[PDB]
Amino acid sequence: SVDQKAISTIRLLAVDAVAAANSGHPGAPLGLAPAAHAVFKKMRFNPKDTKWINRDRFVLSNGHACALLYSMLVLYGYDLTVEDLKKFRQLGSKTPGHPENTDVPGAEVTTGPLGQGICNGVGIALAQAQFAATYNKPDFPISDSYTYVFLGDGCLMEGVSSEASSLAGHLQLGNLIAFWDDNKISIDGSTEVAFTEDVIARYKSYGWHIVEVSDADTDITAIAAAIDEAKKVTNKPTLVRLTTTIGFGSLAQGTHGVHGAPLKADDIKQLKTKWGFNPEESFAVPAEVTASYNEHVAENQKIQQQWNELFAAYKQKYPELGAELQRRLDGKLPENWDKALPVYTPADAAVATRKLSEIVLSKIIPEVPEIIGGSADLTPSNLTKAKGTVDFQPAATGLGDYSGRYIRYGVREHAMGAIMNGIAAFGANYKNYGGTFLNFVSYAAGAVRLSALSEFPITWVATHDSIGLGEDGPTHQPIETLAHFRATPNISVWRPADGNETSAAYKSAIESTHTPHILALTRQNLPQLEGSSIEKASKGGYTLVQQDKADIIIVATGSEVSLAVDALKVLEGQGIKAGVVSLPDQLTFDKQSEEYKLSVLPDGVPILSVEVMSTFGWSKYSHQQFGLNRFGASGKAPEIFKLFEFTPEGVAERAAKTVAFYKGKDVVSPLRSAF
Amino acid sequence: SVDQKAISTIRLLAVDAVAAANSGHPGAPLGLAPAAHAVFKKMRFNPKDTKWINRDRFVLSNGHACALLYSMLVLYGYDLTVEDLKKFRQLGSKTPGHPENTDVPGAEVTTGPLGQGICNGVGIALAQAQFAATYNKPDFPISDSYTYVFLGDGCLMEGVSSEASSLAGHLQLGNLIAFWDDNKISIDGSTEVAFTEDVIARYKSYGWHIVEVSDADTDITAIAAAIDEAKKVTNKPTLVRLTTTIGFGSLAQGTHGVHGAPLKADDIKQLKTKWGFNPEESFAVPAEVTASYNEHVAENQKIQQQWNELFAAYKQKYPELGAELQRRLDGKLPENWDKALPVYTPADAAVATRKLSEIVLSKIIPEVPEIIGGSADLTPSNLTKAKGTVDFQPAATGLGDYSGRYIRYGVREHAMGAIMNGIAAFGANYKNYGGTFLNFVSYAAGAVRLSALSEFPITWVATHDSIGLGEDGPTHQPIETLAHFRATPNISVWRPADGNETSAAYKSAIESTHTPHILALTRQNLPQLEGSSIEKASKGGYTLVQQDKADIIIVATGSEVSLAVDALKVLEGQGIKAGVVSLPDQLTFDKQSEEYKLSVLPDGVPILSVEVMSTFGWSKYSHQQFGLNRFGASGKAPEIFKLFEFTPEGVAERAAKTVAFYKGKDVVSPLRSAF
Ligand SMILES: Cc1ncc(C[n+]2c([C@](O)(CO)[C@@H](O)[C@H](O)COP(=O)(O)O)sc(CCOP(=O)(O)OP(=O)(O)O)c2C)c(N)n1
Ligand SMILES: Cc1ncc(C[n+]2c([C@](O)(CO)[C@@H](O)[C@H](O)COP(=O)(O)O)sc(CCOP(=O)(O)OP(=O)(O)O)c2C)c(N)n1
Ligand SMILES: [Ca+2]
Ligand SMILES: [Ca+2]
Repeated sequence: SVDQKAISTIRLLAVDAVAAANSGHPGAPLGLAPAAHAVFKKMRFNPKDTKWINRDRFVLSNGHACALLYSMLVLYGYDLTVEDLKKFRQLGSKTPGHPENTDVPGAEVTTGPLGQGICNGVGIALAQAQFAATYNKPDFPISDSYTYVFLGDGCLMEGVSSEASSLAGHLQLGNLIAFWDDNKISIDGSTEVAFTEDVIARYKSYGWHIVEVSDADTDITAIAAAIDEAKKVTNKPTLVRLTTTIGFGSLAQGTHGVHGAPLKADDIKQLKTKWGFNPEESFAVPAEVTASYNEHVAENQKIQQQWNELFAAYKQKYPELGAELQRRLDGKLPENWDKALPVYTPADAAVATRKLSEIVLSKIIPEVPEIIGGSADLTPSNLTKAKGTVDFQPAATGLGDYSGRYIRYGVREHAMGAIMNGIAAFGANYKNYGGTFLNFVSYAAGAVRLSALSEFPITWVATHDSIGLGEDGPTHQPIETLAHFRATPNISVWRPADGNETSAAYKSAIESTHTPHILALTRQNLPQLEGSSIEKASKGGYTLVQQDKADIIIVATGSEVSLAVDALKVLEGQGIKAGVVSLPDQLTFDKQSEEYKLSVLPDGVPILSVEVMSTFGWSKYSHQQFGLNRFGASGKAPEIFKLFEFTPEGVAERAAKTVAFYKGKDVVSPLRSAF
Repeated sequence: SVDQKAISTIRLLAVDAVAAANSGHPGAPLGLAPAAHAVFKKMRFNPKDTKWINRDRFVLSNGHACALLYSMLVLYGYDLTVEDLKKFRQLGSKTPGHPENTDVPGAEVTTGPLGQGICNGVGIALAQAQFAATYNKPDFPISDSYTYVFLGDGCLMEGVSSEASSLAGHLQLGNLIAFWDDNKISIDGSTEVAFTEDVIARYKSYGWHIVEVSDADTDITAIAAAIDEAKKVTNKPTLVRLTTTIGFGSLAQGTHGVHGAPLKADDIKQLKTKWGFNPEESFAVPAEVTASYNEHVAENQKIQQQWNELFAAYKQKYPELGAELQRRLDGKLPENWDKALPVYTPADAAVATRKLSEIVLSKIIPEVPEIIGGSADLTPSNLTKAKGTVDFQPAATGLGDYSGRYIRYGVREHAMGAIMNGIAAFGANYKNYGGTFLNFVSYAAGAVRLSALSEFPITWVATHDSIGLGEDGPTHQPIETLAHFRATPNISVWRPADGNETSAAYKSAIESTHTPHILALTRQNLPQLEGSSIEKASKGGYTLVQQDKADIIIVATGSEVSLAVDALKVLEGQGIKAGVVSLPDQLTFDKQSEEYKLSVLPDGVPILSVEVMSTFGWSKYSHQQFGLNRFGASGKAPEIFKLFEFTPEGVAERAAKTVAFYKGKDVVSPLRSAF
């Protein structure tokens, strides 16, 4: 049959790709080829339009199996060829060793770190439900797509997938259909050594529907039927148990050895001969298979053509919603949306930046429908919900609706991070956010790093940023956290000092298309600064207090900018003239012109940094660094600041020592370097 | 009854502590006081000897409820008083806002970050099982203790607890007894908004035993009976469902408001009056309660007295095992154990540091019985198992035994990290380790940071440290990871360059008593260096190649030390004389004398760092930094190094530019500072 030939083609493309690289993972591709064939036949997609908003999405959560994904994409005529497969795992190729959404056409997300993809699928499905609830009308099914996820035993062991699966079950996400590659093998051998739980019983406990396919090595009829069954269960996500043989067909099938290394050449020969292929040929693509796959593409393209006409008719009947939808699909925010951002003056009261953040969200959520977000069980602490909005919940619960805009993530930071990545991956200009304490963003590092690598414009609303939180103590107080994320490529880490800077931080976060944002926000009140503005703070770093005859410049962030300003006054009494720089985002600052950066951090003057966290990174911008490189303490916050000498007098003392240290020395900007 | 009076005393101490601080969490302490009373009555412990090795352990995983724990410890006469309770959450007190093992007598571990404590309890129970299997003999129950854990809904939502609970069920840890505070309230309100899974069904799916206590607000008889029942089930960990009212007794009981803020003064008055206490009095301790608790302490002390005699008789009957046990309880490694560390010369072959690590483990595991460890499903990749050792498994499985020394953690990095903390917390000199790829240590950041704060000598065997891993690509290649952990207080981050440095890294990791270690190890082969030794590498940083007329010093780590040595030769052809410093651990180096450090990084010479990861931190040790501050690539590793110019010629070019940049400038050691 042509179906059998397609499955063999997929298997052998994957095996040949691994062989050519002499690197990679043939086992799961061999075991999952029947399921991949069956699922892609059911999926609606256009290889010539990867961004069609009503496509079904596929996610390979077991990303090491990517030779399988690449084979599917090649066979279906995505912008990926057999020549690209021949360059699997080679420097600069479109077929990297794990899938990357930036590099691989048809890769929705970046996987390889286990557990992430299933959570991303939960986010894609969450977004689809929210999107459909927002736009669909009678006779206008603008959004009705499914989210298909493959995952393995490793993904099921990772706690992040438990978090997302509990939440997905709670959210009754009926358009999510996940497939477990039940092959009883991981790197350390049999799952009997470490993973003997009743997975199916666990998934039932989350409120998932289950379909079991006992012979997923061959029974594509049953896999197709499982999809049909899952589509009938509209109020539960479905887990399809695919009982497979890892490395099916290999001499080494059913062993850990077939997981992660190239097959022996003689093994590949016997694979080919028993499936009717030429053992002397590699990268074979039978034209029958191409033809069959092209038929399905042509049908899908006619479906998209009809969808485009549905969308045109929608814009006629619902002109307001239609224009909104068009704008979002064009990747554009509402015209002048940023006029809603709050602006402050130095005459306004002190406000904590967590509260300033609440106020921003309250103003911009009504203006920008593509903003949705939530908190990991810290809503009244992070202040992440705009009053009068509705929670994202299935209406059956009575607790919200799918048109809602506020997500109750529960105590699930890591899954929140990966779900945010999925919401961004859905597209339609979603600008989504997630609240927790800054110190517990670290629980989600696996996902945060992938936000950066994947270039997704997600936002962490990361409150309680420092020892300023006080009594909860050192288990809650960040030290290393900003250094960690600033050291990660492509993360904007905003630490706004006041009202105007907080609005600039949100302007950046919402306008972002390729850079995730972390907004480090305070528990404690901070004054409105003389000299701040959205305009200046949007440069990432700016001169707050200019002093043309400066003996020293103090560069600071967040809560320490006000401290620097108070230190300037103490220094004046000591006969020392200081300037102050505010550096609310180091990444945005770094991206400014060299001349702009030098105007902020000039040659010929010592520069002292002040920030109540790690000094790592700060030598980019300063000659000396006053930071906190030990754990915190449990007490009233002002007493902790006093203990560590983060006081106007403590800063002034260190500034004076810095001036003295450079007396008689030639000083050049920290921005200068040898290469 | 005196039991009722004790429960009221506990509740009111907790409430009064929160009131005095005007900060903290009264809800869970009110709800869990009956269970705490019942559990502590069943527990064997000595308040005057917190380290008795056969004590039952208690862990408060819902660490925000620590006013409850502190109240128990005070009532039982630990080294914690009512005067300390009056200083709850105050700077410098012994009653911080979350429990810290370093500061609080009777706090086994540091909790507050949700999910950690239950995992720590899994580790304490794992250690107890391994310890008992190692030492117990007929008529000599040296170890027979239980591990009691309280946890809440937040802990159950955190994925780390799912990981550890799956593993604990697999491991049949019958001496683990956990209690879920089933109060249906978290910070965002009812658990109906985010947490509607069938928890009990999930725990059954892991292989746990369940006991339900439907009225845990009052039914201490049933709580005691649940413990007795759990003790009869010797091959399953038990979850006891405690259905409680959060804030029981408060006017605001059963609401999120009672979770996390002080009660109103009038509320506290009515609590006191209805429980028979004086509403005008705070911190009341009825002498009846003290007496009752003292009876139980006296009985426990007689049990420990008898245990000491059992131990003396054990040493007579089993002199070898007895001496080993004594040595371990004294906190001492075997005399001259380090003579087993492998030593290399420059004539020996190149070896990857992952393989050098395997060889070290193979030599030291037979010499040091208190070493146990495992891998998160990367055993044949991390090379963490010594040939001929047995896995830690219940004997019923046929796959290992509790006397085993190698743990199959599965794909569970975060739980592995927290379980390691529990194994360390058990005591008996356990020196335990966990393998994964360095990039996925980040999945466990929540636990790693707590290793540092808790001062536990755990070790991560963190292989595949860089772009040197090659084809798996940027989702696997660390960039930010060393900077993150180096920026965390109290983490030794070893990146050994060769055989001798790898032995020094293990010497440090195994000798540690208060500092967690991460060993960053290579996939790829590295040469044995001329000038390396265990002695010199044990200083953390040392001069590898001394050049008395150096134009530049190159400081490097790990795989980049050999690169620096090759660059020195290129530079010689350009007329530039270089020295080389190897910096295998920045923390150990920092702890050396100022004079020693200056001998390695002197004044008067430019210093260039080379390490294929983030440049953050490196300005502590260098004037210019050559690092990698972008994500990696999927390709053959040497091609990636060439792409990024981490080649002898690329390093030499940057060294020459550094020399030129400082021509005519006065250069002082990067170790100098203004304050
Ligand atoms: C978060 C996390 N932890 C560990 C891994 C490591 N790991 C993964 C990889 O990294 C591939 O993605 C490794 O196969 C590396 O390629 C090996 O590197 P070398 O030893 O050749 O140098 S895959 C994996 C477990 C696979 O178990 P599964 O049951 O999920 O998959 P299958 O049924 O065996 O196909 C495990 C445990 C990961 N990818 N993500
Ligand atoms: C990993 C992690 N994530 C979030 C939290 C935050 N959180 C915790 C805390 O941090 C205390 O430990 C917060 O109560 C902060 O003290 C609040 O700070 P402010 O707003 O007053 O400034 S507790 C918690 C959820 C509690 O749900 P549970 O059901 O576990 O506990 P209970 O039955 O309500 O007692 C949640 C969600 C955490 N501790 N650990
Ligand atoms: Ca598997
Ligand atoms: Ca609760």
